[PDB]
Amino acid sequence: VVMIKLRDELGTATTDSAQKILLLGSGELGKEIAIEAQRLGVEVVAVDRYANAPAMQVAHRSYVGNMMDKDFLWSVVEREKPDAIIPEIEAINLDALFEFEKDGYFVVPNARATWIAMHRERLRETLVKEAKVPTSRYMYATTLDELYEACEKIGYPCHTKAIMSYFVKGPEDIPKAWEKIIVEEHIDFDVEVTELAVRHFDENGEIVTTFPKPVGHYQIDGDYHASWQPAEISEKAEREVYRIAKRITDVLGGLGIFGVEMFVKGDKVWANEVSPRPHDTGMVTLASHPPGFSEFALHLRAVLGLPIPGEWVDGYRLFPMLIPAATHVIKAKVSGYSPRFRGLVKALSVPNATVRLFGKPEAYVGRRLGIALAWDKDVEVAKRKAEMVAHMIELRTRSSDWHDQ
Amino acid sequence: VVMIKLRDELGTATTDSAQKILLLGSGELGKEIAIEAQRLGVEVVAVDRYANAPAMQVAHRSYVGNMMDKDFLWSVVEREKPDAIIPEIEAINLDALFEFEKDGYFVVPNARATWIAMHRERLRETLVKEAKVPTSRYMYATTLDELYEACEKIGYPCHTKAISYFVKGPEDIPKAWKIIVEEHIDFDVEVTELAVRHFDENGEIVTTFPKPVGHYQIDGDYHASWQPAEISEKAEREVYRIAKRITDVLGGLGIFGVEMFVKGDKVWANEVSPRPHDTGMVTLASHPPGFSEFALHLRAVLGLPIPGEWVDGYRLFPMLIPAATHVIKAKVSGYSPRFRGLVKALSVPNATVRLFGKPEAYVGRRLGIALAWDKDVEVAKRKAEMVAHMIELRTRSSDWHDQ
Repeated sequence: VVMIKLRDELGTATTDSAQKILLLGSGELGKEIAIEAQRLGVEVVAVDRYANAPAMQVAHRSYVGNMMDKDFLWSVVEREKPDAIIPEIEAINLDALFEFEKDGYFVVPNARATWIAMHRERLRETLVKEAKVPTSRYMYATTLDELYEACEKIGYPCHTKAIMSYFVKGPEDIPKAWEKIIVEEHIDFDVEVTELAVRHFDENGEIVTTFPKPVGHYQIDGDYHASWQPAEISEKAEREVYRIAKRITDVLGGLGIFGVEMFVKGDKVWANEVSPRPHDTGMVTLASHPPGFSEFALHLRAVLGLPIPGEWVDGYRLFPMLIPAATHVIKAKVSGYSPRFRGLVKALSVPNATVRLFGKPEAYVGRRLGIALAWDKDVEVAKRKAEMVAHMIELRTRSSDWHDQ
Repeated sequence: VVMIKLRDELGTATTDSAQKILLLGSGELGKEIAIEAQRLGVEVVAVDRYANAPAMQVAHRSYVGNMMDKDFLWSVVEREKPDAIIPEIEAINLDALFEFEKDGYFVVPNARATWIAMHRERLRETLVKEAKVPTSRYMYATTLDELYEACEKIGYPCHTKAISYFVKGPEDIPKAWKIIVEEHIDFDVEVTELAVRHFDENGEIVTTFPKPVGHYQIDGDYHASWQPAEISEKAEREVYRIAKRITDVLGGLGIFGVEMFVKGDKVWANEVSPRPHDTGMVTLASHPPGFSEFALHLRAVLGLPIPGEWVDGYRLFPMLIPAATHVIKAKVSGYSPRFRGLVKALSVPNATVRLFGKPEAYVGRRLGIALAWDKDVEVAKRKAEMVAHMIELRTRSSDWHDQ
């Protein structure tokens, strides 16, 4: 049960009255969290596997070590005694989180949630049995034999992925797609959406769930590429998105923002998966939500025990959107140290847009190095503008040549 | 003249390709400059007279020393070799700034501007003789005789101080006695115009104008500000006109806080600060993300472009939503400040607060702000004030005090 209570007070970072958050993972998402915390005078300690990670250039202090190493994490936690331990990624020692929580440290949203979302089978079963929400047809496969049976039964085209992926359209892709796989039925959906439901305290000290507008997005090879708010869906589906998300978060519990992933086709909605922490597609809220209220600020506030203003409408407590916006990733196509970006004269002259460069010290093929942010009364204009700003930018490394996209 | 040029590229903080700014003064204003710089992967070095000042907490590195000491500043500059030296306050060694500039370092907007704005009468002369913009009528006096002749021509009532007293009639002349005699202006509202000089897509310097910012000063200290100010379209255009003239003379790159008085359609230039101004914190909510006065200054001084919208010969900067701010002032002294009343304060819709992180308080110290937005500026003003006053302050060695 939530380790903390409604908070009415805050002290000052670097002094003895300070509240402190511990970020386990210091990528671009942890960075925005550290920024909101700094804007609130909250002490920030960032942790990750390499030095000068984005969040730690902004943090008061940082620690560098293997985050799958329980001893490392414990040394840090015992040294810092933070008000909140905030996982930014999945690759963190799960036992350590349970131990911190069991010892009285607030693990966001709770240890169990990170554990559940780690195992795809556990998650899907939790979604079906406990949350009782609709999902695409599916079945598991332990061996190539069970795989043939699964793909043949689900019917073609067919989605395949490991529990921790391939797209089979015919019996000939079955072998090429092959352990434990999840075979899913293909749904010709209108759009993929992330519902950024946040569990936080109301003035009575009870936990409520408020919902931001659904976030639309598309992924290039299982990697978020662009997102926008609000997703162009019908009101009926929108209410169904909030309903499914509520069931999911009600089961997960704790405090924090969730990235509930769903598929929308007309008025129909299927639940796919969920991450118990801020999600990359949610970066659009850096522009679509008003200041101090992006998914990062919402997450921070929620886990410190602070309130979040809402707006009740037909049984659901909603979080009002300020202006439609969209983002587009700036991915590296090269490796090397000291990245640099060009094409800013044209990229930064585009109205109602801007970019954010994460500060990652090094690049590898595919590493997200920043995003283009755009806003407009017409979400479709914003989307196109974000893509255009991102595409006007070229990246280079110390030991490589300029490349685009 | 401006020493850098249009910028098309940026490296990465903490690596050898990094661009780097040096903040001379690390209070709340430098803090937001530091935040936008971090969001652009720009390396930040924060400097001030005390440790863990707001901007240092956010910066990559910091230096602490007496900023009136030229040797100290030179040591930092020589060590860091920043792309931009951004003065946050006025109390900085001026010779030092001139020396940096002469040695090839880019002092924002330029050293001369900081020197002029610091010298009250030299600024007043610039405004009149060079900027050629309207200001309050004034004149000087060396002898009681001339004081009488001055007050007489200036009209009553009038203000008088030396290089003060308020004479309402020719009976206080002696009581009032180099002196300056400044007329009085019963203005409707005080406004700050945040003109920004930066490069355009063609590599040429333009000046773009955000909507005028309204505010009211309480004993020299600003208390509340808002955007847009409630003035006529004719006064608004005059504001842009006056600002353009003032900034054309100051030159350089960066944002300016041009202070003016508005009465109906009449506008008077009063003062100018060649750097982000505290009344401008309202842009943290009224302007779009990455475009508050702090990001505008940053982009400008790095030589990066800034989107604008031409309207009647003026390159304007569009506002996102009306907003307002209200200060959170300390009424006590001491270390390790803390704030309560957050359950109610942060439950108010369309508002939030920024707490600066200052490790210590003194009576009158600005410790944070309440921010509020709304389609109706009056509602925003009202809300910020309300949120600010719901907050109470305490120090390690003091009792709780309200606003």
